[PDB]
Amino acid sequence: SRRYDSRTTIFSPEGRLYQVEYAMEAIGHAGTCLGILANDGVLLAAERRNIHKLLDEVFFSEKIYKLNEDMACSVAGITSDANVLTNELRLIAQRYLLQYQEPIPCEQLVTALCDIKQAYTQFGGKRPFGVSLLYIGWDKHYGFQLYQSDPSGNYGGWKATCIGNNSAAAVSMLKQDYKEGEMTLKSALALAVKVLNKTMDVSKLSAEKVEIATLTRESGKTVIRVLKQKEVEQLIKKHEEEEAKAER
Amino acid sequence: SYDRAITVFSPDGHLFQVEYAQEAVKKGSTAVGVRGKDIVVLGVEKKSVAKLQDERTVRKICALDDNVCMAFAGLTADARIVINRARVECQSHRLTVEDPVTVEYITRYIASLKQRYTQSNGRRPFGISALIVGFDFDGTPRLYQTDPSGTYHAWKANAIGRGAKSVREFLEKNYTDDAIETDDLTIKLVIKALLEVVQSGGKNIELAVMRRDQPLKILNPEEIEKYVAEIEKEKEENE
Amino acid sequence: SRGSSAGFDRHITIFSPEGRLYQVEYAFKAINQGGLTSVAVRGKDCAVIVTQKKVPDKLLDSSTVTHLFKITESIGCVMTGMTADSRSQVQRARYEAANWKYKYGYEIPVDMLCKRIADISQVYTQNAEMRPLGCCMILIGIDEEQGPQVYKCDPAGYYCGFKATAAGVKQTESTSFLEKKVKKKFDWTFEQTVETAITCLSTVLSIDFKPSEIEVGVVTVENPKFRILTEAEIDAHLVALAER
Amino acid sequence: NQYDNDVTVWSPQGRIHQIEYAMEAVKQGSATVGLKSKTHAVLVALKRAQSELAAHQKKILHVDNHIGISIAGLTADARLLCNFMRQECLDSRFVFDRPLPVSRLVSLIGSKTQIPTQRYGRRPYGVGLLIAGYDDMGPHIFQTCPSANYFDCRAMSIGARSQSARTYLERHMSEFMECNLDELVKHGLRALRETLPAEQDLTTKNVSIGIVGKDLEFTIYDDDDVSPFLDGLEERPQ
Amino acid sequence: AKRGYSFSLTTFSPSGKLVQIEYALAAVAGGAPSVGIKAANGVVLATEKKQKSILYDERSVHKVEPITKHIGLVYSGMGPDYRVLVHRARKLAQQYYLVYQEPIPTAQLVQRVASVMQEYTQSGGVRPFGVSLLICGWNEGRPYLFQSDPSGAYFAWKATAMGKNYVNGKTFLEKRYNEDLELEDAIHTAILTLKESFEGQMTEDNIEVGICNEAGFRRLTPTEVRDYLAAIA
Amino acid sequence: DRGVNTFSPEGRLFQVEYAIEAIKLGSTAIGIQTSEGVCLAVEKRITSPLMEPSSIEKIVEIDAHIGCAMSGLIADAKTLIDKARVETQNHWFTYNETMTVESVTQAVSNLALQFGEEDADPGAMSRPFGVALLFGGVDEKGPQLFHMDPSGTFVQCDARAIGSASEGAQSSLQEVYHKSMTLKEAIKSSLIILKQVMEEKLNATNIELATVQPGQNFHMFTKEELEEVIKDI
Amino acid sequence: SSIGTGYDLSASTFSPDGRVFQVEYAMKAVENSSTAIGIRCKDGVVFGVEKLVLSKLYEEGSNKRLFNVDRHVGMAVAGLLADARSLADIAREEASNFRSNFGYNIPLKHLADRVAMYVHAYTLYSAVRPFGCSFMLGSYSANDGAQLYMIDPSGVSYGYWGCAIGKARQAAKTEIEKLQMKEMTCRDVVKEVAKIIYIVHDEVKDKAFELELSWVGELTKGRHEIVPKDIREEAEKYAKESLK
Amino acid sequence: TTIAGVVYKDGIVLGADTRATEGMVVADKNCSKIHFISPNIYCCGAGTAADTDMTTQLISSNLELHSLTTGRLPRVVTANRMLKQMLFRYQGYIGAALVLGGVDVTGPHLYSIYPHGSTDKLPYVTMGSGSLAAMAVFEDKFRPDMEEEEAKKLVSEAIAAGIFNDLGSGSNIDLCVISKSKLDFLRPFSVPNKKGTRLGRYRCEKGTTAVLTEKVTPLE
Repeated sequence: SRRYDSRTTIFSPEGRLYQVEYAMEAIGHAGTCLGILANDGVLLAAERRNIHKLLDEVFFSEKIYKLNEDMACSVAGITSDANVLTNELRLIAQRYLLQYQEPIPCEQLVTALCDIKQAYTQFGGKRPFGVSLLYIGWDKHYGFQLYQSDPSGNYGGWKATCIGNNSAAAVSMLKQDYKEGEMTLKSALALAVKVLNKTMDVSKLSAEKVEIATLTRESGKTVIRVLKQKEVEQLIKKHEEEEAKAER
Repeated sequence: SYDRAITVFSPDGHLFQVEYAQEAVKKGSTAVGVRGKDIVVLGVEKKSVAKLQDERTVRKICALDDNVCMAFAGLTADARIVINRARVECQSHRLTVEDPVTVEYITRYIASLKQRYTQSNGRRPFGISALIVGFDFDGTPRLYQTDPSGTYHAWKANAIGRGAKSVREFLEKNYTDDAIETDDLTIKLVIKALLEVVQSGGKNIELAVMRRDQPLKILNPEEIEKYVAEIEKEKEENE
Repeated sequence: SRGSSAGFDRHITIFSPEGRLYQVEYAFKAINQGGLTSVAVRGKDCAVIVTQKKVPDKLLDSSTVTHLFKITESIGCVMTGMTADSRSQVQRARYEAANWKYKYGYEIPVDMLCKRIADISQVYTQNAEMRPLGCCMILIGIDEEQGPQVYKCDPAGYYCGFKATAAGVKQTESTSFLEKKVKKKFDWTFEQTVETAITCLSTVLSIDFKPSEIEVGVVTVENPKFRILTEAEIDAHLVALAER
Repeated sequence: NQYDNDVTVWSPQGRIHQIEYAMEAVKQGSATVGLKSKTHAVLVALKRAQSELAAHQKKILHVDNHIGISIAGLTADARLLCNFMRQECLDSRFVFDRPLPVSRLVSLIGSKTQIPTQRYGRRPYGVGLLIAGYDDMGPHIFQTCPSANYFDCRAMSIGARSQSARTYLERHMSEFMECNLDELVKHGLRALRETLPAEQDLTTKNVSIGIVGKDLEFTIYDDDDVSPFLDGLEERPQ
Repeated sequence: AKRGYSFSLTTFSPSGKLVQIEYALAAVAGGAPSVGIKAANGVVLATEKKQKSILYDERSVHKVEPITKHIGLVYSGMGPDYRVLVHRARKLAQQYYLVYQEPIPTAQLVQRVASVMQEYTQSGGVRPFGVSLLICGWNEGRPYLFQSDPSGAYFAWKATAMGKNYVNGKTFLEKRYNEDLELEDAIHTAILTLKESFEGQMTEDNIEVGICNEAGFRRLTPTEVRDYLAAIA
Repeated sequence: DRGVNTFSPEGRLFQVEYAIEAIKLGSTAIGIQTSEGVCLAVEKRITSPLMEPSSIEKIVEIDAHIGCAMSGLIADAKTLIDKARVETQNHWFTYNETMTVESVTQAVSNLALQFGEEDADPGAMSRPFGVALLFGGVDEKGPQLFHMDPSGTFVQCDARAIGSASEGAQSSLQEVYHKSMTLKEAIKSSLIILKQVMEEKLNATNIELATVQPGQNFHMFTKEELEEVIKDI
Repeated sequence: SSIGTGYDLSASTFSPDGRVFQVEYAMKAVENSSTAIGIRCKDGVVFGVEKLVLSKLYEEGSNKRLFNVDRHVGMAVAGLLADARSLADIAREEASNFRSNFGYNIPLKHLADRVAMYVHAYTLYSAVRPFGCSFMLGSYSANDGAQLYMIDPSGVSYGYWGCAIGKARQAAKTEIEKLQMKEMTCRDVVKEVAKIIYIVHDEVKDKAFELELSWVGELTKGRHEIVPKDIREEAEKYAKESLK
Repeated sequence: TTIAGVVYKDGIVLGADTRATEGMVVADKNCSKIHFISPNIYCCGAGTAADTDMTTQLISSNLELHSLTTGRLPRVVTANRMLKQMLFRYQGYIGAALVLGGVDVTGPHLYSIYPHGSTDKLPYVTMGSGSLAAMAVFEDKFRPDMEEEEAKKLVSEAIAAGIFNDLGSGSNIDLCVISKSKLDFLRPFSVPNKKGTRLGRYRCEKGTTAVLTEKVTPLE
């Protein structure tokens, strides 16, 4: 029995978890996913990996998941393990709504799932979830927020972050253009396209390869929408003309 | 249920899983806390925040109760579990004993929690060390620290994390009655100790102060740089 | 690669680099460890079972040594492989047959009995805790709506209906013998189906065996009850073979 | 080499090494002698000391009014089986009122010790016991091993250098049946003396005696109570 | 007496790939070819039912299995593992009907089936399935087609191919498949895609085909397969 | 790699033998049994002058009549002492009397080999306690001292030393101790041997002294009354 | 037929050639133990086991290899005596549960099947090891008559007229072949059983043995009893005289 | 509640009323009491209305799971054994009185299942509140081997007898005819009861009700 055991919840000589770090390698192969914060709203931008001629396209989104009335998340890593985690996030958000009769704060929902992901790394002898999650939402305590999640159960509140393929190069590119406390949603969408175009395997950029979703508070209500192809096409062309205007 | 033995004894007489958890806390960010006359102050070094990240979420200083607060080092995912488990115990103590929880009791609970995970089936040791800070009902200042094995000790001044040995040797030569004379000089002792390991501090330092009657006070970078300007001013005067 | 191994793919029931289950493939070789061959042939009026009855020494009681088993009054089977694993699958088959009649009212079909055993043996294929059964069950019996039915389940979990089947060491050789008989149009009667079954075990193994060396079990339309022929009736079919 | 880690793993020779390694625990502990007559059963045990400042180890333990044991091997495994033997004797006196026969109790040990020798992650009881008991059939001397196999013996000695004691008991086996209580015990110590080297002999501090039978209940003699038995000893035969 | 392993058998490699899942995807690739095409008017599923011995009874065991009145399944890879997935899909479809009193949506059933397939890649002492599934259905006046692999991921397809030479199937599909095809035309192009990798003449016993529309899912009888197979319609 | 309950070719468990080796790295402790009491001495071993010496407690009271000294892993010891404190109060609740020193030691000795992987509770022990203990107290039999080790073998001792320099301190106790010595001589002799085995010089805020006598209850020596016996170097 | 690394460590693991070595090594444990015989006569069954004397200090009757499963059922064991006693308790409980439910003495053919299923259940898992012993069962009644069964470490039960298990099982079976146990009375069988053990016993490899015999037939009214001192020594006298 | 069943030459005719009452007040005028089990078996219901629905739907769910695994039409004895064993386990706490009737491979089979778990196989059975009035029609006019139209008339008269004479039953008569090839589910077979149309309407004039606060919310 112990001969066939892989030993997942065990420390290494250097003081680190192997199965967690190997799960971190799994996310680095997945599609590029970035989310950035603005003054009037907050948005997510993800690289769609499911690209084929004979795909049906039924769902509203591929990697953007709706969790709450005021909250949404994005996925980087294994799609199957993500479907379990996103379903759990929807349950925790509803348990809080049943108990307190008010929407769950953004930080409380992120920490709740990260407690479960930490449990898998400490006890159980099972493989950890190889999924990194980017959360966007609004609460009455702090407002518009952005969060990053790790397989170890590690969370962090960001203003501009990226996870997935070419994550190290993209986060440095986001560090170059971002302006603190002055960025609007209009300039944020232009910044997101700028990063995705440069940090990608197949360049030029088409509407089918990318997926952008926005979260904005309108008339005292949170509005979460996935931008359609025609809306995305305009954002690419606005950056495409900026490429031509650069040579002058 | 998973019932495999994780932490086991070795030929030489060492528990490797406990020792590796002590390697995880060394790789984490530096945390130092000193005990003064009226106030106890802890602070964390090597924040290494990309500046593009909200520094409200990555705060290592966490208050367990109204009179108890702690700073940690190592795996931040493991500490968040322990903090929450300790926070329940602070309220669970109040339901059984109408008196508020003392610094010595809450430290014994955290240490026993770390000790049980080094002996239970299927469970790994916690790779964190905690600097438990607070005041007793008498008004006497206290400072405690724990480790992965589950051993707790009271300190006058101690540091944990990366370069913990460097700050300890600095504190062995600096901690005197004159150093902890006033409330401002106790805080200045922390920053002087933090600058020994951290690469050019000021914005990479976050520290909290608490008084024997007043709640926890988190100081903003505008207040820290006031002391940084004062310490370097007296450092310039010597040469 | 064709024959590659990685990790514990040959010790526990897990996938190999190619996508093959070695432990399951070794279970088929455990069937051939008994050194016996079973032949099943389906006719228009009856389903016939014939198997070797090896008695190495006079010390053994011949009546107790049998691979023919009764599950229901209408359903019988034969076991090939490890006798310890063989009896365990029979006792489970008897349980599932009785439970079906209790819960659903009517008697279990041969099609559903073989499917149920195949589903149980699938659990061994997916779980690493236990090894698959090193035995093979060939079920016979008449469905009261469709007619005579012959089914066979594998240690892998594969189940199927058959016109004619074989299992054991001389399995691949005897299956080729049945193919030649099926290709030509035959009038499959009671005597026709029995004689084809006996000759198959007599040509491949090349023995020309006595009535005490084989065991035969038939299920006919007029008598849906499972019956063993015994040495008194088996000899009558054998003496009739040496005629043409 | 790789078959000596678990009890579940069989050796290519047809053996279990983990049970055989558990038997080595009995051989490392000090020797104890168990003999019987027609009316009495006596257990004579040799005590060990890690240091001269420390007291000698307890070797004879109580089970019931008619049954007693002398252990050889692991101390914790000895007390664990002793508690089981005490509980089974209490259950018989609670339900049937009558004292439980020795043959019954030894069979219960052979049932409990068999369980862990077959399951994974479980170990055999690394302790050998010599059981002295008296029922309505006479005196009894029983030997239990780390393996569930038990022995009904007339005289037996198990432990360190117990082979020398085993040879003495074999030459005087026919004498035991018609022996007096005082003489029966003297045969026990003389066997226990053979285990020790010619340098040292038996004293009041390292000898424990447990006697049970028709005349009296099970009683353990330790320091000053053992001295009437030691006095009148035949001189050392090197 | 038995216990059961609590540890996972599927673990992450140093490279970052799950070793057991990729080998399970290799197991499905070495199976019989299976095709599924949505036609906006109906759904068609066809699979290779090669018996290669004649002695086997062809009508006894079916590869195309119905789950409810409007949902069916076609697979590639291992037979025994598929049968357990059928019973589980049938039970999950009935659990929805007992609660909501409404025929289960195709998109919803696939989510529930893939969740079971995800478990066997993380649960203690179990290997993943060596089966990829093609789920068809009809609800809200719209046809549906999905694909669920060993990993637990699910994809929505207009037309796709599985089994051996799936790369040759899809390339032939994107060359032949067109939007707004009739149900009768969908069967013709589905039975032609199976001919791409077959060898050894097609007979009414050699392949198995099932249709799904507004009337509901049903398996086509060998008499109906016979007419759609004799070269012409 | 092997299981926790594995026997050696020698005839003993591995995990138990390694736990004995764990004590040899711990701090030294000396206990002496006298006709008029039992004294316990232990080194604090302060790593840094910043650490509070009063926090390091290696001698703790189980009851008002029994004290206990611990060596090796301090964290594991506090679990054993806590269990011993409950057992004394459980016996007090049921029998309205104080337990004997032998009985308390036997109660802790029951938790010796209660470690294992299979056939155990979800929150059971996986490894033995790497702690050597010195149970010193006064009952109706008089002043008694007991020694316990990871194996669970408990025995009465007149003078016992456990820790890093266990072999050096024991040899010094063999040439000084006799049956008719006084309690003042027992405290004196223990301190002279304690400074010989230490690496750091003996100080008032460096040692712990506790005496249990038939006269009074468990007594912990404060800094002031410690220097009264330190002045006699 | 020997695998070193893997395949032979767990009972839930198949070998490349399709064999379970953990069961086979348990069969090697019964080969190293002394021979145990049992011959079925016309009016009952007679058992005979040679018990190797390890030490002269042990009492006569100790380490008994003859057990009473039921008041009519006997048990002769071979192999590891530790596992032999545990299987005896399971057999006793199986006989106890039958009488408690139905109200009549358990048939040997049903008792041998139910215990063998328990024996088999220990040969499929890594959590448990197969029993390292083989045993025999014998009973006599008015309706069923004389019956004899043998169960091996794998879990296979067969009927016997005369079976032997232990060191020289091959040498013992050749001696029973000469006997006419179909026509012989069980009083003459005890006389013949005793002399086979004396011939089989290897007195240059092994030291000395103790003879143990058992009745179960019409002579003892169906109840399984131990052979009295008068008959045992009378058969033992013939065993020594026929040896010359 | 009046439910009945009959066995004739070809198949089975099942009958039911449409009145559902809460105490002694009519809650539903048009209520379905003939329930779907399988494409060949139907079952009438009586007793506790919530218990009748959930007991039927569970067995209908299990038989659809059973028929698809077997690959053939489910039997009436299978539906009977499932209802018999499940109701027995609850010791009559589930108040479900059922009349099972379907055409099988064996032929026509009619059963009557009581809430405690007792089943009776008869050519004709009556269950519910007006079961005594319905049985009286059968015990007077029933004859073995009847025509389809003759069997339909007998059950309709039996249900109607329970409608007028029993206060618990009323409104429409529902019939379900099941044969070897034909399945007729006549929902409104006969409507004997008619409401006297309102000749004098009391329609409220627009703006006759007083309003305190008004709020209008637009929709997409």
